[PDB]
Amino acid sequence: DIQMTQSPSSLSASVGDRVTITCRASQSVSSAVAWYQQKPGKAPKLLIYSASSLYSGVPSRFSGSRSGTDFTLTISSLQPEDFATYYCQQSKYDGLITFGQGTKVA
Amino acid sequence: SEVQLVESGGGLVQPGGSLRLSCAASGFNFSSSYIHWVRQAPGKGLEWVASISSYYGYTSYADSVKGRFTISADTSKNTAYLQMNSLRAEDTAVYYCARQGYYYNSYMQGALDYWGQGTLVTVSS
Amino acid sequence: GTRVFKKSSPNCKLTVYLGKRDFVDHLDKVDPVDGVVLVDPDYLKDRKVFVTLTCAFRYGREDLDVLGLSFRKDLFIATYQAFPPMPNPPRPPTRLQDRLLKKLGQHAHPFFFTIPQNLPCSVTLQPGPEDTGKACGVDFEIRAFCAKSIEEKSHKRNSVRLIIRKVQFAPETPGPQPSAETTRHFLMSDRRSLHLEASLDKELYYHGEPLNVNVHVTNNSAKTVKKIRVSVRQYADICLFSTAQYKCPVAQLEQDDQVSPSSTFCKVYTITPLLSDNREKRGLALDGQLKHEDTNLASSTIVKEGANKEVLGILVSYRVKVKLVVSRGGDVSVELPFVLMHPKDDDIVFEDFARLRLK
Repeated sequence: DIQMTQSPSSLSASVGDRVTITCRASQSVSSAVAWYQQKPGKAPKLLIYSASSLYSGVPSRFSGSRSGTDFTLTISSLQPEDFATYYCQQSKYDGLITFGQGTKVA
Repeated sequence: SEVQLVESGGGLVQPGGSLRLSCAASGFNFSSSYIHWVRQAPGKGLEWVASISSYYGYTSYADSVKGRFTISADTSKNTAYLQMNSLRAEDTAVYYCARQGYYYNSYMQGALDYWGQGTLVTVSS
Repeated sequence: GTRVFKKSSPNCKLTVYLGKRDFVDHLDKVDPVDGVVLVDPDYLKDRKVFVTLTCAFRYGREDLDVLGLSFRKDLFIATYQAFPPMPNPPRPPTRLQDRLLKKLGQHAHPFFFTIPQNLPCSVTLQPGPEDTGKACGVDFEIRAFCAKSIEEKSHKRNSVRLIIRKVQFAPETPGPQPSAETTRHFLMSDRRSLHLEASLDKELYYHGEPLNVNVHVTNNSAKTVKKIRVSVRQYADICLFSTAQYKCPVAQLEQDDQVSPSSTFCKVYTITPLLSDNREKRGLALDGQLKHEDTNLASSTIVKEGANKEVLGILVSYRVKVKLVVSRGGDVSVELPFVLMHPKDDDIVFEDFARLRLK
């Protein structure tokens, strides 16, 4: 399957800071990624899709951007809601899905 | 109305046994949307398992579960089953049921809009 | 890798992508329309990109005037809308539509259609020059246009219109040989007669598939046959607000055999009903406009049921007719009905929707 990599797998920023998380692709992915935010012991909620489009229930602070084969998430202002683990997902095909290792945003 | 995706049926089984994970769905027609089962080992990142589409009958599985898992969609009960066989220690993850989203403002491609509550499947002696 | 057909409206702000221009009917199911419509600016965002499919009977004119063309008779119409996308789609997008939405941005919206099998196969007819008739046919048209509502004033400049062909296919059923015998007695024969036999090898044939006709002849009268004849003349009828019974002999062959009195003769003859042999209007029926060569002879129409076919388009039927040119006194002939029908990862290549031709 497609190998999808996230880096770095551990971070720490204070409330009100700006944070960046990068997920890399080993193969050409046509902007078909989406990020999930998993609170501890809960179902991973959706954050953004299509690598740039926002989704309901998510403040406008999250904004991903596709800069080529790589992928990246931005958080304009960190809040207590953002303490979670973030998962980058590749969906180039229909029935095939792959996730990254995830990053623990303390 | 809201799509209350919910799953149940997982239990405890020694390795090499069998179990049938159930995913009850509501609020949407089963045919029009894919179903993906995504597992999560304790203290590890998520991992895809398998997928099925009722309308097309197009099944696919992850490499590690290529011949061990079986996913089947029963449209009559509006549910999709995952019948697992030859379980081993690594399959002790919690398993989710997920449904792809089709449109919010675009064509989110594999976004897994709605997730179930997750069922724990312990495999130990 | 795989081909994809696209056509752009003159106002390039809207475009349509399709997987195949021709759709096959299996007599019990029609493969769906699996297109996707793209609009880069959303066209001011206060409009909904409707994509309408219509199947309408035609008669009289293609000039857009009123004399006769008033018979534009939509036998089927659907109004799938794309943006907003409506609650849930009718079945998930096919893999082709997904790859199309991958190769394109977020500004592309799928659209899905299904055609009930009762509808007529796409066929059109052009009368001979100038055989007192008018152009007519049953065309399938996709009109993807952006508007605030369905009944808004649709216009060509901002609406893309493309034509689909609904060809028919049926299995090669091993039916009984379509025999056709006749016995001709003569006034002066004193109980003698000309015998004659014929039979096709198969009952159903595909486009371009040669037809084999058996022949058996035994002569008892004192009259010798000079030559024989074979033809596959087409029977086309305009059953809606017309009575034009076109009878063009689309394909014919001549072969000169002779059989004297008290002689018997059997043989097999090969014929090929083919459009490209005679690309002339000739007052015959086509499966598509004869301006382009991707068309063949109109597939024979199955009556099916559902109030027959009188208001459901024009019918075409084929049959091999053979006859004997006896010396002096007769032109004994035969008829052998049959039916004719259409025979039936990497990135994507954008083929154009232009129906290529030679002109």
